[PDB]
Amino acid sequence: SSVQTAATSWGTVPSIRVYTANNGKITERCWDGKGWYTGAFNEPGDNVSVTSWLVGSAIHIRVYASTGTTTTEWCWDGKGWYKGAYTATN
Amino acid sequence: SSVQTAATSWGTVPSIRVYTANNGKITERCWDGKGWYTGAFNEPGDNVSVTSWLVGSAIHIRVYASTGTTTTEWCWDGKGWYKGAYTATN
Amino acid sequence: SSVQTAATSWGTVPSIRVYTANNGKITERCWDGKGWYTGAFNEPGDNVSVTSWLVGSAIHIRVYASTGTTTTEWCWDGKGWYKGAYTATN
Ligand SMILES: OC[C@@]1(O)OC[C@@H](O)[C@@H](O)[C@@H]1O
Ligand SMILES: OC[C@@]1(O)OC[C@@H](O)[C@@H](O)[C@@H]1O
Ligand SMILES: OC[C@@]1(O)OC[C@@H](O)[C@@H](O)[C@@H]1O
Ligand SMILES: OC[C@@]1(O)OC[C@@H](O)[C@@H](O)[C@@H]1O
Ligand SMILES: OC[C@@]1(O)OC[C@@H](O)[C@@H](O)[C@@H]1O
Ligand SMILES: OC[C@@]1(O)OC[C@@H](O)[C@@H](O)[C@@H]1O
Repeated sequence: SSVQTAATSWGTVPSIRVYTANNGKITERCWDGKGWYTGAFNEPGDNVSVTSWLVGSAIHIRVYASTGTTTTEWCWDGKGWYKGAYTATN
Repeated sequence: SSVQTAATSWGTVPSIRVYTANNGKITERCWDGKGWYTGAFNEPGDNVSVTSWLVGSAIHIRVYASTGTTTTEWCWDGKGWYKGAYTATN
Repeated sequence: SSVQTAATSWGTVPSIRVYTANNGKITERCWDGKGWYTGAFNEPGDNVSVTSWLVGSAIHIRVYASTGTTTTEWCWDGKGWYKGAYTATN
C-alpha cells in the first residue's frame, strides 16, 4: 500500500523526473529548474523503473511499468508517450 | 521486511553510492575507488530512489525517500544533506 | 509475488539493460538498438538496483541484488559477471 518511486535526471540545471507507483497508478513529477509540476506520464502499474539518455539536447526517457509479472515499456522521445517494443517472459 | 536498494554513480573511477531502505531506515554505502565506507546519508523511509548529476566536477545527488504515501527529497550539493522542494500529492 | 525492475542505459543508440526480480530470481533483458534479447546476468534475489558508467567506449555495470537483508554486488566489466567487494551490515 506504500508508494514506490523511480528517478532520472539529465543536463546540468538539471531536469529531474520522479515516477511514483501508488495503488496501481504511476504518475510523474517534473523539475526543470524552477518549481515542481505534474508531467504527462500516466500509466498503470505497481512497480516502476526508469532510464534516460540525451542525443545532443534531445531527451529520451524509458519507463518500465510492471503489474503482477507483466512489464510494459513506455517511451518519451519529445512528442508524447507511446508503448515500446520491450517484452519479457516472466 | 526485506531490504530495497537504489544506486547511482558518477565519473570514471567511479564514485558509487548505494542506498538501502531497511526496516524504515535508509542508509548509504560509498565507493570512491578503494574500499566501501559508510556515507553521511541517514533518513527514514521504506522506499528509496536516487539520481545524480555533475556540474563540472561537482556532484549533486537527490534521494527520494518514501514512507507510506509520502515522499521526501533529500539533497547533496557537496555541503551536507538538506530537504529539497519536492512535493507530490499521493 | 509481483516483479520489481531496475534499468540502466548508456550511449546514444542507446544500449538498455532491464533487470527483473521475479520469485527470487533476477534476469536481464537487453537492447542494443535492434531487438530485445536475453542477457547473461542470472543471479538470485528479490530486489534489484543497477548503475553503470562508461570509460571511453567500455561499459561497466554494477547490479545490487538483495535477498532478505543481504545485498550482493555483481560486476560486468565486459568479460563476464563476477561478485564485487560491496558489503553492508543490514
Ligand atoms: O516538461 C514536462 C515533460 O514534458 O517533460 C518530459 C516528460 O517527462 C513529460 O512526461 C513531461 O510532461
Ligand atoms: O523508438 C522506440 C524504441 O525503439 O526505443 C528503443 C527501445 O526503448 C525500444 O524498446 C523502443 O521500441
Ligand atoms: O565521501 C562520502 C560522501 O561525502 O559522498 C557524498 C555523499 O554521498 C555523502 O553522503 C557521503 O558521506
Ligand atoms: O537546490 C535544491 C533544489 O532546488 O535542487 C533542485 C531540486 O532537487 C529541488 O527540489 C531542490 O529544492
Ligand atoms: O550484449 C548483451 C550483454 O553482453 O551486454 C552486457 C551485459 O549486459 C551482459 O549481461 C549481456 O549479456
Ligand atoms: O573491479 C571490481 C570493483 O572494484 O569495481 C568497483 C566496485 O564496484 C567494487 O565493489 C568492485 O569490487
